[PDB]
Amino acid sequence: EDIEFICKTIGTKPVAHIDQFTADMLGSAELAEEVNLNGSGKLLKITGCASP
Amino acid sequence: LAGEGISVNTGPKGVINDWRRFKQLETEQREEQCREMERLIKKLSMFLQQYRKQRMEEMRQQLHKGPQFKQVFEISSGEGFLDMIDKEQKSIVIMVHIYEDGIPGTEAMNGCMICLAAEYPAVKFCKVKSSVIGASSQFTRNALPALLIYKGGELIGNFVRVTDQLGDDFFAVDLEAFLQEFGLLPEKEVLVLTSVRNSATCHSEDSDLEID
Amino acid sequence: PLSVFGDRSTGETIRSQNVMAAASIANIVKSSLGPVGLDKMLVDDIGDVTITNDGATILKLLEVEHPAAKVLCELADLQDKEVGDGTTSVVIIAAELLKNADELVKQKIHPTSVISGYRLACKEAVRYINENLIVNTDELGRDCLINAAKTSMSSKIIGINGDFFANMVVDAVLAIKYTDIRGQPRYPVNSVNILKAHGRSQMESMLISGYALNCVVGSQGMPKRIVNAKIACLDFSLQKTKMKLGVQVVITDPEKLDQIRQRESDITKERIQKILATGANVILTTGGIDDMCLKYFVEAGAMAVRRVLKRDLKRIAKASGATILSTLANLEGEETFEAAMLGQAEEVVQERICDDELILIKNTKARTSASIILRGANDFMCDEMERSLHDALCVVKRVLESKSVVPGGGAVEAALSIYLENYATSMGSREQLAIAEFARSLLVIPNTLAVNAAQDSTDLVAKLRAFHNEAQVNPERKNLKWIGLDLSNGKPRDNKQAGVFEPTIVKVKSLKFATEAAITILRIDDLIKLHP
Ligand SMILES: Nc1ncnc2c1ncn2[C@@H]1O[C@H](COP(=O)(O)OP(=O)(O)O)[C@@H](O)[C@H]1O
Ligand SMILES: [Mg+2]
Repeated sequence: EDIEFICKTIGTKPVAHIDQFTADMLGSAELAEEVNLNGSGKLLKITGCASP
Repeated sequence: LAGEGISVNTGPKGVINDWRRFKQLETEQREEQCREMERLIKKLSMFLQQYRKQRMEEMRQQLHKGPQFKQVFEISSGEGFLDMIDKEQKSIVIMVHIYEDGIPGTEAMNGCMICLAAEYPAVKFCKVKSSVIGASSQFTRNALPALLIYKGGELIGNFVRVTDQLGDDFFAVDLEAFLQEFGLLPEKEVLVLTSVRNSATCHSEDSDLEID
Repeated sequence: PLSVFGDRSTGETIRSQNVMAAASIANIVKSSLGPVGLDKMLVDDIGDVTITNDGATILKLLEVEHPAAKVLCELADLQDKEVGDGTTSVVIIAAELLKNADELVKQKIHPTSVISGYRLACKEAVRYINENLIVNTDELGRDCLINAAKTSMSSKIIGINGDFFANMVVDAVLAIKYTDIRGQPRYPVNSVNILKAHGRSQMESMLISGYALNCVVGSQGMPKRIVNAKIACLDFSLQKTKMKLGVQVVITDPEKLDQIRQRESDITKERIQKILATGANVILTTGGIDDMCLKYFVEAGAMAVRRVLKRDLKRIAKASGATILSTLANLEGEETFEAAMLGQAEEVVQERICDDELILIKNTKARTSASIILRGANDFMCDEMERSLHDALCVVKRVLESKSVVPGGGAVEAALSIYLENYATSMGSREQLAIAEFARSLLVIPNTLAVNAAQDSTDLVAKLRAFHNEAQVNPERKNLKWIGLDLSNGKPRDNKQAGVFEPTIVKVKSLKFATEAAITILRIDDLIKLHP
């Protein structure tokens, strides 16, 4: 259910077979890091996207 | 006497509170009672073979553990029975014993359950009084020793009158073999004794790194 | 009229009920605050015994019904998770704040005004703490860390032996120090393996300059001591290779069954030979090892350890330089195991600890690790030592990360109370009452400390308040901000020169959390309890 949201946010196009997995279907991003919430859990953020 | 067609209409919707007050208590009542219908009524109505290894089985079953040997859990009330039975998962196997004081056979198999729980940590051995369970008084005469086994809401063991099938002096080996040959007792595993304990917790993943 | 199947409480009744629940939770642990606090102990229904002093542990063990009481319990849990210390003071402060706020509300003061006053008071208290009551640890040196650890371990089972336990804690924390990007030193606590074992006294607790495993060698054949250890860390089992679910063996020519059966274990034999041919001495795996592979390791004079915990193996691999291997597959599609992925250590032994054995990986190279073995009188005592040790480690981590500390013994609370009492007159018309009540509720900490020591709480708190008032009103006697409470003699004392410190983050986070919890509870003025 999150595929549409992820694709809209980043710009990646889903790949269902390795034959069509090409560079044009990748969403560029300036930073993709996993941050620590002061010991309350690990949160993963992708901040900064080409063509947001 | 006429007007048989009544159509009580507004009445029941104006008295929902009290009717539901009765209904919740009745729901608790027959949920508890039906949790023991599936056992009641119908049960009561219805030279290697010389066990050379039995003695040495008892011999290394004597070494229970280091920190004491605990005891068998006791259920206080039927509501307690229900709220300890609906919890946990399917993988947990539960054996429950109904008993009364003074009658023959209870102490021996109670000690058997104690040592089994000592050397079968996975199982959840527990015992409950016949008065507490509120079973039919026919059980209260002629169905006290009942090695009852539950597994996640459904019966997996159907054993009553265990005195006839085991005796009165039967030890841990006898009941353990009788339970395992019905495919109930899980396979044992090689378990060792650590110093005391190691795992305080595992919640934070800040462990190590060597960034320049 | 409502016709709702449940019970409804409205107005002052529900507010009084919430205050009662919060006060009950506070009074549960109010007797376990400060060095004169005494530990509690809990017995479960089955019969398990837990002797403890930590407020968070006590509140976790208890089963609680009232929602506000659950709120305070979860507040203590949050304070434990995000800070590690002060889990009792936060609960006490939150309950006192709720009680005083409800007392204000009962006087027809609107709850919104009280909430705004509490918010402003918390903000100004944090600002004043950060501006006046912080002491930099740069000029104090290692003595600051030692004093912080000693203060944290006071009121615990290891309080009197603090002179040695603080040294052990500081050494353990400094051992696991690492720097990351942005050039910020980091101290990953919980990477220090805490091992418990009853036996000798507390003073025999050992700090390991390496790592400690609660595991033994799989077979008695292998040696129990290797000098120049070449640790190989694997994340897969060493057993007979059974084919996957999608592969089925069907035999039509009987002459090949023996070859199939032989290869079924020759695969594992070849894998172990590849692993051993590189010179490895110690092999650690998270999976199981059966008898054939154990014999293979025995014949080569190596060590094989099975069922190693994943976190322990990760820590060992990171410390010794080894790399975790799920499979022995390289980028060329074959089976290889190079020597570049072998870990190293100066000694690996299997010490005997009170009729039990554990593996010690001593003096790992390429990274320094640490572990602590706690020796106590029995299991309960060892558990309490472990909890207190974790509290001390968290306190030292907070001190080393943020280099600001504040005096202990209620000095911060008294200073904040005086400052807020003075400052409330300059803000609003009805918010000033809320700020004054915030200042008064901040005084519950020194009052509880004095009470637990059977000292005259009223006179001690009056003297503390007089000292802090004179400090704030006289610009030439600012040195009195450090006047705390000396519970041994029941007199005020300069805590800064007495080595009674604690991280500023503890006070700031506790204040913020307690204020927000009190605000959350204060908003409720009606309860609907639907019948199950
Ligand atoms: N040696 C000491 N002298 C005076 N006060 C102390 C001393 N050690 C600790 N305290 C104070 O006792 C208070 C209670 O701390 P404690 O209850 O042990 O922490 P927690 O609240 O995490 O359980 C702390 O606020 C601290 O300022
Ligand atoms: Mg503390």
